[PDB]
Amino acid sequence: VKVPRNFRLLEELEEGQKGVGDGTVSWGLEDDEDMTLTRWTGMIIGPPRTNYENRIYSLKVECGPKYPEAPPSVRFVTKINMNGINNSSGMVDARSIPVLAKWQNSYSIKVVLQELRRLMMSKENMKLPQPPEGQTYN
Amino acid sequence: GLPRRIIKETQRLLAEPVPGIKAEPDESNARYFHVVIAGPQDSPFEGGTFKLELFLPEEYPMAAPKVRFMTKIYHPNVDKLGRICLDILKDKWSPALQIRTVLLSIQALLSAPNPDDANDVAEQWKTNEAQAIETARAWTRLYAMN
Repeated sequence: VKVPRNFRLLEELEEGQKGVGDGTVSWGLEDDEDMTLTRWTGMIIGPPRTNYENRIYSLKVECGPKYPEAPPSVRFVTKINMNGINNSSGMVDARSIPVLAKWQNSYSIKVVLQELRRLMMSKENMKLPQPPEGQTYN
Repeated sequence: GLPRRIIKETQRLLAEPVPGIKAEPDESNARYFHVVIAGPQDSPFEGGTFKLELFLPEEYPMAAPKVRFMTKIYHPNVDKLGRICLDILKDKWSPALQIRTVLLSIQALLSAPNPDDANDVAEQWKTNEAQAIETARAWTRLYAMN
């Protein structure tokens, strides 16, 4: 069953308010009066036993007019050293993130954030030197 | 399979429309309807044309249709994202009801708003009706004419 954008994003709004069980990822509207439901905030808690452990990462997610047919745009506000994240802008390179590179219209903001969290868990990312805690991009 | 009930309701909407209401299925999505309701005569919304969207979820008709105002409107029953507070869209839905009932109910909500529920607009309508009506008229002029 295809859910059109304007109803899908209201579903994702209610799911984000409900949240996932353990708070390890979170999402919501940047402006809870944004009729276009376009700009969202995301939150990822750095996974344990990695150089991200315990750090709180804030993100910006944009669901454009053709979402969920087209993938959303994602940007880290909190500085993070991780494959696929530009080290001066925080923008996420879709080619580098499988859920975005192979986007399907059943995916969601939740799925994107969970995938990024799983990727910080990977051998390639988990030992990357990180910037001083708290830093952000210009 | 697409439920026969949805096919028959769609045919009925095309054959016998509700006066003052246009309702057409989306070319790409048989569960998705584009609706236009004319502002009722003598209401604060007179002269306006209001766009709504309607969606029949998986479990329709056991679950209610979902409906969203898309045009900015000032009304006790419509929140800032266009969600509609109407009992038959929540607690009081039943498969005895149908799309045409929902559309007629929303038109009726516009024609003669009843502010008892609870939100800032309903409160204004109760205790400062003149200002609420003027604001609804202003927003009709601003957002429901072009």
